[PDB]
Amino acid sequence: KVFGRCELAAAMKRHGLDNYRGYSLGNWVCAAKFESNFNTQATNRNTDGSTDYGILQINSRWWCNDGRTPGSRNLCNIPCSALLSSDITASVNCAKKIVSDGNGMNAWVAWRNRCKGTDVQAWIRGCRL
Ligand code: NA
Repeated sequence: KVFGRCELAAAMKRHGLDNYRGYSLGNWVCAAKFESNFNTQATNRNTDGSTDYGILQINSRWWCNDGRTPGSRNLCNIPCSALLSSDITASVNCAKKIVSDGNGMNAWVAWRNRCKGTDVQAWIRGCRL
């Protein structure tokens, strides 16, 4: 599913991301935009052989099981395919684990490079929430 901007903001707010670990909703919307272009079925193979999955491009090296990333962990205890659903529950619950891990949202390279330090509120402007 390809979410619209305000559609995803509202969904992310219902799933508990607004201000989660101090990150305002616009941070999460900005990250999703640049990770996946709001597409829950986005996948990207990394050169280390791991794969990123879903609207927040969560990586199989640490976070989910895909059966083809040797020596990896599955810290969110999910198949990676769960991160591709139209239902964002698995992606949100796993993102909550990631952002709690010590480096905050810096774990998302696209957030650090394209969202961090910007007026992320623009991402939720004009939305009903
Ligand atoms: Na894994």
